[PDB]
Amino acid sequence: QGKLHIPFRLTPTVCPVPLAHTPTVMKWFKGITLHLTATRPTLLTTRKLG
Amino acid sequence: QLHYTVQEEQEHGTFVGNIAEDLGLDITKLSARRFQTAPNSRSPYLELNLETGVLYVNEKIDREQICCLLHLEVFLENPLELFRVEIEVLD
Amino acid sequence: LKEATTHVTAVGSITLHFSTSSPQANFIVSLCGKKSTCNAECKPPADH
Repeated sequence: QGKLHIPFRLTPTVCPVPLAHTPTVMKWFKGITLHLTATRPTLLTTRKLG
Repeated sequence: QLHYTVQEEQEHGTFVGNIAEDLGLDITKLSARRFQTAPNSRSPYLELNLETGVLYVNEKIDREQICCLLHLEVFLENPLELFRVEIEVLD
Repeated sequence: LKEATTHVTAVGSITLHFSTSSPQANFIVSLCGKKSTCNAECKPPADH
């Protein structure tokens, strides 16, 4: 018989995300060591450029 | 972070504050950067012009329904930025 | 080499910078089209 609107639609916006403490590099022969400080679980990813 | 004031029982469409002027934003590029009211902070008593960036009174102000401060948020693209506006209501 | 062109006077000297991947630096450089051979003994780098 009719249609009613579903209010409160999902719109894009901007919102901040934390920036973790940048690690210290302890580079060595064909390798690096990252000393990581993270009060909360943060995601680290690595990939080779080959 | 923006501080503005309105009077008690103020008429609709009256001036509140120039957001684009106080932020130092250029006037000819609000639409190019997609000036828009943030969906989290929606105020029925306030409305802002997208072209000029000037805040205006939308509905008639009433402390009894409000009570205090009025909170609003705007967001811009390229770069992604967020700004906060707070309005004090006199009695 | 690092540089592509240089301004030359009637007499004198010019300095250039270059990057190599060889343990020795034996290569032909052309200045104004004239060729010359450079001989050296390159050292491994300190930075890992």
